[PDB]
Amino acid sequence: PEKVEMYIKNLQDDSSVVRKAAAVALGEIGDERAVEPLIKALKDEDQFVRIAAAWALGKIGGERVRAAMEKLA
Amino acid sequence: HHHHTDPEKVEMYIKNLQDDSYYVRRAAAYALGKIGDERAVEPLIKALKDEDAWVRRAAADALGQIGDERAVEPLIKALKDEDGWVRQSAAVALGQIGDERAVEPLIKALKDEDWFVRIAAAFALGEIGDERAVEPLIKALKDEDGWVRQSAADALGEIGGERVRAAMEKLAETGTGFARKVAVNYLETH
Repeated sequence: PEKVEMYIKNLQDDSSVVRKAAAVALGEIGDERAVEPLIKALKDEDQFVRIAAAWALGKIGGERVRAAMEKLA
Repeated sequence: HHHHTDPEKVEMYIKNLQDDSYYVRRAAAYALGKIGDERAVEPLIKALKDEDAWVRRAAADALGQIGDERAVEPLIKALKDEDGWVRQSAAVALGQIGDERAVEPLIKALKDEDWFVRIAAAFALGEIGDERAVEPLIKALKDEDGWVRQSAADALGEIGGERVRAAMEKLAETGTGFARKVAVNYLETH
């Protein structure tokens, strides 16, 4: 939906729950553009933003591995 | 520019919680949580039952930001939501409210299938500080996930008291792995 740049922006919102929600949204998109911003979010002051960023990176990485293995098979 | 709490802005976002679009309903819940005006409580409670998981997640999040105890029983129900992030959000919100009625549903959430929900249940139990959580937290020291294990250890440090002390005194001798280290460290820092 090209709203990935909006959630990448939200990773800087003053509301910890908005930054957490942005990391989860980005994990559910599965886009590689979110990778560098999410790795940065692993240093966020809030525990839950860090958890959401580790979760999102896992989801993106799994999708990347799956699509590459799919091409092969 | 910095703004005052605006009732016209809150009324707008309250109406927007019944908007056809899910992005508008989600953005409204986040704006209402950020404003923190209690007028938004009952409409945010209704939004916990929204069809879209993103809206339910946002409503739980905003209700925890607001911290109003009217949200306790509906957030206890959201701890049973099909969506994992709704459950994680509801556990955090219940810890923020700090009402003891959440202790038993949170002890159940410590056994959630999602590692991120289990951390949020342990954290919320540490915030409430109720002793009933001690043995369930000692059990979570054997979680398959390291962040869940540390969260249970951090929550035990938060609760303190005679039940935690006696449990740690024993675990420093009877435990293995991380659980034993937790107990030894607890004994050196107390």
